[PDB]
Amino acid sequence: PCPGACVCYNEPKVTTSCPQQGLQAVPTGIPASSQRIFLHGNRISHVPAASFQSCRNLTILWLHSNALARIDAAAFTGLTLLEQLDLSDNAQLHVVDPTTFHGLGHLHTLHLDRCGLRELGPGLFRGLAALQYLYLQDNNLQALPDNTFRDLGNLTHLFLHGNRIPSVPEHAFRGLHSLDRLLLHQNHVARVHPHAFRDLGRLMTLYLFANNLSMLPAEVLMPLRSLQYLRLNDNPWVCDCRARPLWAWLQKFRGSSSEVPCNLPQRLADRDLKRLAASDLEGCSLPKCC
Amino acid sequence: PCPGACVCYNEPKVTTSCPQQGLQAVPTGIPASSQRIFLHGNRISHVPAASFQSCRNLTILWLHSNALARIDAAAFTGLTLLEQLDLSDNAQLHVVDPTTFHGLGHLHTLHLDRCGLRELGPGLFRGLAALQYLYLQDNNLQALPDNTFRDLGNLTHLFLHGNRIPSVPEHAFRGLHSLDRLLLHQNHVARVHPHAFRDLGRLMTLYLFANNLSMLPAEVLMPLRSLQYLRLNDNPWVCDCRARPLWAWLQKFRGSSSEVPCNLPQRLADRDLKRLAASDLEGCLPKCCQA
Ligand SMILES: *[C@@H]1O[C@H](CO)[C@@H](O)[C@H](O)[C@H]1NC(C)=O
Ligand SMILES: *[C@@H]1O[C@H](CO)[C@@H](O)[C@H](O)[C@H]1NC(C)=O
Ligand SMILES: *[C@@H]1O[C@H](CO)[C@@H](O)[C@H](O)[C@H]1NC(C)=O
Ligand SMILES: *[C@@H]1O[C@H](CO)[C@@H](O)[C@H](O)[C@H]1NC(C)=O
Ligand SMILES: *[C@@H]1O[C@H](CO)[C@@H](O)[C@H](O)[C@H]1NC(C)=O
Ligand SMILES: *[C@@H]1O[C@H](CO)[C@@H](O)[C@H](O)[C@H]1NC(C)=O
Ligand SMILES: [Cl-]
Ligand SMILES: [Cl-]
Ligand SMILES: [Cl-]
Repeated sequence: PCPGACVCYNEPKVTTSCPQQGLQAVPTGIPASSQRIFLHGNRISHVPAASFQSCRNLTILWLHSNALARIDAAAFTGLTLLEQLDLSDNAQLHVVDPTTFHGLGHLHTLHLDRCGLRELGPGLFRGLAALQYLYLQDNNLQALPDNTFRDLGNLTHLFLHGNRIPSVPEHAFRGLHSLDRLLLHQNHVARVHPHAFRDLGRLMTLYLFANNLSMLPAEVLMPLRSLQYLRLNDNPWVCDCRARPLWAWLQKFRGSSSEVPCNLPQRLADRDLKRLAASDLEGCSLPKCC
Repeated sequence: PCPGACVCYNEPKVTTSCPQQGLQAVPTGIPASSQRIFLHGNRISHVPAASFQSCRNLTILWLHSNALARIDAAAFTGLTLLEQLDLSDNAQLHVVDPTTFHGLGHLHTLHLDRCGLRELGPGLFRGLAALQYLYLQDNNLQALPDNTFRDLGNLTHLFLHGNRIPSVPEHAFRGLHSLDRLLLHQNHVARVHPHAFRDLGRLMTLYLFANNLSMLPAEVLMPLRSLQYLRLNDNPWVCDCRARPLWAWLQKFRGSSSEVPCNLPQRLADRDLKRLAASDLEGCLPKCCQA
């Protein structure tokens, strides 16, 4: 029995589709044989505990563009075969309990973008060993703690752009051995730890533009063996003696890199660091070469 | 009498080499029998017209990494057997007279990268039908005029990355029948004419990443029958109905391509267009948006 005004059909998968119905809550009586559930475009404000626990064969769950303000920690109990979870475009969600995604060992894609998330609680992504795509962009994250993605050994795409991340700690990207694309642009990153990119040996794309980086440590880009593309524009780069290690790296980098506009001193304003000669990077708590 | 700043010999070819000498100008008294001249790594600012005109057997001329601000239109007058000319790493050059490379029917490689070239004069690459490599990357090219490489029938490599080229006209690449690699990445390319790749049948590599391409007609990739490597990433792709032709092309293309990440709409942001479904490419000036 199909609930409400939803559409229930069997091919290509058993699907319960209830998009854009003004639903205030998850409808009861969803067929337990459902493999895909589409609840996007509604006004659902909360997801109570075990809202879909009868749908053991559920692989796809869409809840984006709702009015989510609270997701119960046990909301996804019994969904061991879930592969896709779309919770995006829920600007009033703000916080997800760190135990919410536990047990989702088959989860391959997780959409948490534009949800107003303020923090990433410890253990939020624990045990998601099959995760490949993590969308965290356009939130309100003001920190990127260590070991946040420790168990995500299969993650290939991580999107953190459009947040308020102030810095990149040493073990923020630990365990991300399969990461291919890391987009951190449009944040507030004022500093990166010297060994923060240790496990990113397979990273091909790294976006760091539109941040607040004045300098980059020495050999911080050394582990990036597979790096093909690098974006460092729109940053207050200080082009004095401290910029010599980055300048020498950009001359040897056989991949593609963007412009590195200098912000200080006044005479070198809007000058690409890659074009400059080594003689221009002379002079100056302060860096060691000062 | 070899110049004191230079080292002259003739074991492979007659060579007059004076690199990294701080020379203010071209040294006088260069042996006329020279087949290779290396003036790279100095502070030469001007290349007069009477220079090198005696070296009728000159094949290699190294002038990269200098302070070149002006090169006379007849600087390479009697250099008919000149095969390689390296003028790169001269940011203060800016302009090159369109008659500079006339008569160099034996020139195989031409380095003009990192010269601050703001434009490409008409007939600049005229007659250079022996040219195979053309280095124009990392300059300030604000346009790509029609028939710019019309006579470059033997050109295999064309490097045009790091400029500010806003678009690709219909006949910007006419005559490049032998073109093998075409690097147009890191520019301001916003639109490509539907027949811009007409004569690029033997093209294998095409880089268009880091540009301003919101859409790209699938008809422009039809002539590229030899295409093996395509990079379209880092573009403001709009993945709606207008991207359906480009999408169907990526499904049939069995060569290695980069990701085509969607910039708009927001729900498809950072999603690879190749991995999307045709149902995702619906809705919305493009002709499919209005109906
Ligand atoms: C789920 O799939 C299994 C195997 O196909 C089937 O036996 C079961 O009835 C389905 N529905 C459930 C567990 O609700
Ligand atoms: C991670 O990817 C590898 C490579 O395909 C695969 O063998 C493995 O099963 C994946 N891990 C999980 C938990 O799915
Ligand atoms: C970061 O840089 C932006 C410009 O890209 C600037 O508006 C902003 O004030 C900077 N913030 C800090 C903390 O430096
Ligand atoms: C160039 O070479 C030819 C034959 O090797 C020789 O006859 C001629 O004099 C040379 N040109 C000079 C030395 O200017
Ligand atoms: C173009 O190259 C071919 C061989 O690659 C050669 O036979 C031909 O003479 C060249 N054309 C010119 C004008 O030098
Ligand atoms: C990029 O291309 C768009 C056209 O879609 C244009 O509006 C914009 O000004 C361009 N920006 C730059 C920096 O060239
Ligand atoms: Cl708020
Ligand atoms: Cl560049
Ligand atoms: Cl470059």
